[PDB]
Amino acid sequence: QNPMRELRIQKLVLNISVGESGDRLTRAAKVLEQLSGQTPVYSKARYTVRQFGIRRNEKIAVHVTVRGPKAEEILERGLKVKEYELRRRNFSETGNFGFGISEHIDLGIKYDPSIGIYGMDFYCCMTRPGERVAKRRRCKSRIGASHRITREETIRWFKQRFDGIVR
Amino acid sequence: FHKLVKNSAYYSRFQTKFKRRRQGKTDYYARKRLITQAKNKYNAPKYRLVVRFTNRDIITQMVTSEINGDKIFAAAYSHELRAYGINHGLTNWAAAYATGLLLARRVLAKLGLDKTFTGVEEPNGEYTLTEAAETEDGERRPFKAILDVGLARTSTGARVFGVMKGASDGGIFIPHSENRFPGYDIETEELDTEVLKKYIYGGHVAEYMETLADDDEERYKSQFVKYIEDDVEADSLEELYAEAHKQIRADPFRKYVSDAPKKSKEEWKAESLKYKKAKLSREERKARVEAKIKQLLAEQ
Amino acid sequence: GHAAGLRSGTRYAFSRGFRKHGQIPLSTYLRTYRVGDIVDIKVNGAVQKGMPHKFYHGKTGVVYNVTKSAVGVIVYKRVKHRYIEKRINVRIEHVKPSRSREDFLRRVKENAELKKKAKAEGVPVQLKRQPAMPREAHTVSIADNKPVTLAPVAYETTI
RNA sequence: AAAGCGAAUGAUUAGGGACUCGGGGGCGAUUUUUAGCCUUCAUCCAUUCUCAAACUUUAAAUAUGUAAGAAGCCCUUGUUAC
RNA sequence: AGGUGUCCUAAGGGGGGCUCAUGGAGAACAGAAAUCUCCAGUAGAACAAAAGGGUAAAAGUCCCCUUGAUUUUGAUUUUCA
RNA sequence: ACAUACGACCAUACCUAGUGGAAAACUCGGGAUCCCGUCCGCUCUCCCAUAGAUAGGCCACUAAGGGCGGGGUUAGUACUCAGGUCGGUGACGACUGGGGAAUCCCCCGUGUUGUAUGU
Ligand SMILES: [K+]
Ligand SMILES: [K+]
Ligand SMILES: [K+]
Ligand SMILES: [K+]
Ligand SMILES: [K+]
Ligand SMILES: [K+]
Ligand SMILES: [K+]
Ligand SMILES: [K+]
Ligand SMILES: [K+]
Ligand SMILES: [K+]
Ligand SMILES: [Mg+2]
Ligand SMILES: [Mg+2]
Ligand SMILES: [Mg+2]
Ligand SMILES: [Mg+2]
Ligand SMILES: [Mg+2]
Ligand SMILES: [Mg+2]
Ligand SMILES: [Mg+2]
Ligand SMILES: [Mg+2]
Ligand SMILES: [Mg+2]
Repeated sequence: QNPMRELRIQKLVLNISVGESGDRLTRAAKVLEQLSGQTPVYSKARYTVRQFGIRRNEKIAVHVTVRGPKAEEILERGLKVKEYELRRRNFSETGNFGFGISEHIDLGIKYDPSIGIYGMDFYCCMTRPGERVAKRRRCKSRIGASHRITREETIRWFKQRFDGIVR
Repeated sequence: FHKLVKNSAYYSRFQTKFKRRRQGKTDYYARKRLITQAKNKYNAPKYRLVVRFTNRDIITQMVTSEINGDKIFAAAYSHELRAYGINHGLTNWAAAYATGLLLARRVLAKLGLDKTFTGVEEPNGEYTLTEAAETEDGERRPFKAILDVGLARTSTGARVFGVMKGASDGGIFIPHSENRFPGYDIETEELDTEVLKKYIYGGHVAEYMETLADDDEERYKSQFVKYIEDDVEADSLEELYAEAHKQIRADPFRKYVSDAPKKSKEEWKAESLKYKKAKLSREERKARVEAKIKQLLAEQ
Repeated sequence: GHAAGLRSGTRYAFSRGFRKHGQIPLSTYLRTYRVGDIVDIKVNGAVQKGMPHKFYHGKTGVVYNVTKSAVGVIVYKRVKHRYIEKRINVRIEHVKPSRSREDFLRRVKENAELKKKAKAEGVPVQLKRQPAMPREAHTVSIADNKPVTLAPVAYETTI
């Protein structure tokens, strides 16, 4: 087909939702900071529920996003832990997917006893060239119907590139 | 299930916005404050200097506003700098300064005030404003215009203020402050007056050339392919622009001709009307429906 | 003593119409006014400065002052047994030039040319309006237009 | 005033189609979400019987502002610190 | 059918960037309800307080700088002699 | 006639789906030294105009498309101004001289235009 209709990785974002503030959040920030190499961003709580023990405007989560080759290698490491196997329902109608792991030392980070163990969430966004049309400030417009990704295409792309299995 | 939001009742109550806001081209909040004038001054016009950028060109105009539309007083594009010795970097800071100066001279000549109000004539990185000139033991106030930047961001070092700096040196009066020019230090609130001089003559491009050629030769020749084919080096750009400056203030109405196909206005109209498709008629549209029924009915 | 506020009773008058909210057309700010013009007042709900009182909404007056962003208008108000002269300041978003005097300003210049054309030629003309007159006599032909005879209809139930 | 509700906000009568993971009751091993067989409420869709002083896309009659010249119109050109 | 005898150094003034309520589909613990991503979304949100009007590159929201909530007096509008 | 910049009226211009686009323009596009800004050169800002592609944005056409705009019918109907020692126990109604609407339903259409520079 046309050279301008090839899929690629837009960005990869990973977040850790600890659920409380304090030393645990700070150590949950250090693991992301070390892994990505960038400064992460704290996220507060919009609601207030006493069942979860959270109130409004107190930090309970940390996340960060990466783009380019760095995203590709980190996505590779997570799929390695998942041994390149994913469920069909992990793919959305817009053409994205994600998964999660229960332990951050599995990638191999030279375990430190003074920082505990955390799990994290993986989510990556697919795209095509020419997506600037809906993101630029001037003459912002809407991407055409034939130029957007579907569930069948993105699962097929995953099987060809990573040689994984989805059922 | 869930409610369908975009149903017929949604469409019936929908109110569209102004057409050029749907196209995302004009900011009507700012436009009102730009063009409106005091009723004390009855029909005195307000002159706007609009500047727009494309991928490969710079657009500049001097505009007034009327009830049924705007009126263009002068224009000066960047591709017209070809007939002055400039052929590369047509959308950089130095080209913006040159195309601004061209319009200022082109406007003053049309008004008849070119002999007075010369300008600076020695582009220097200082902050000055055009003053009133004395003639026949009397003073005359300079021509006045205001900048219209559109949807661009007004950060320190943008090219919109490059066009303004050129027009200001051309002889027009344009009110401004200097805290937005390249080489302004916000910490001490001082202007270097030499970094601005470098940017006027395109010195930031030249230093990129010599640095890039020393540390990455492959990238240097892949990004400056057309620059080296004409034997343009980092030591010639300054004299190249200074030559264009004095040529511009000698014949601002020099004509430029491109290499695109050339025809006449009537010839072009005949050419275009051939690649035009006409709407169907009522009889044709009804006959298509009748044919479609036969197809579907016989498809079973 | 009932409640009497400045904007009491203006629920529908000061409201913008259906599908007519949002941006104000900019030709409103480009018009020009001179002392002696005839304008009418119409309050725009989206502008809260230089607003006139609800009495003057829908009146017509004459300009007597011009300032940076507004005009002064003269209106006559009836208070029981007399008229009083009022002077109100209105921002230009609420005023609009009136077509009340355009018919007069069109007849004046049309009379000038007809008078001079007739004077040059030598045949007098009318130069003033007349009310509609009763019709004149004429004949109506029955050819290929034969009349149709009608009669009233009997009563019947519809539902 | 009248009008409207297969038009927004409110009120309100009745069937039909689509549906099951929303609920309830059950029947083929209650096996089992097995949406297996049903089932009733719920939800969505195209229809259907009636309404509004503090509802509305529309919208009268009667009443109401201004104008219909000489203090008007047109040609030329004198003062000012605006 | 309802409201007032207060409240605010910002909840006053200027500039700049962004888009709200809600729904669908996805992600370790995580579920009806925590945090992250995409699509649709005419205002169905928000603007101290009663109700009505008004507002979408704002009048909402976040960020930066400030005190036009300052001085001297006159004209005009509503209730009205 | 076509394209771009600045506009006027502000859906006959909006929303959904499908097929085409000579020339030039517009666009996507390539690279982060300098000015500048971000968790991330995504956005904003700077440098190149070579390379690639009309895929999308943009233009044009199609659909017994939804909406919108114009007209017919509804209908001289509903309502209303003036009148009578008019009818009727009343509720309410008819007539004389005038003014005069709105749905359901049916048909048609799907932008017009100013200044400047070009193809
Ligand atoms: K009351
Ligand atoms: K109606
Ligand atoms: K209703
Ligand atoms: K009248
Ligand atoms: K209070
Ligand atoms: K403030
Ligand atoms: K309100
Ligand atoms: K008073
Ligand atoms: K295209
Ligand atoms: K195409
Ligand atoms: Mg602005
Ligand atoms: Mg009252
Ligand atoms: Mg105020
Ligand atoms: Mg009624
Ligand atoms: Mg503010
Ligand atoms: Mg603002
Ligand atoms: Mg239609
Ligand atoms: Mg009567
Ligand atoms: Mg009587």
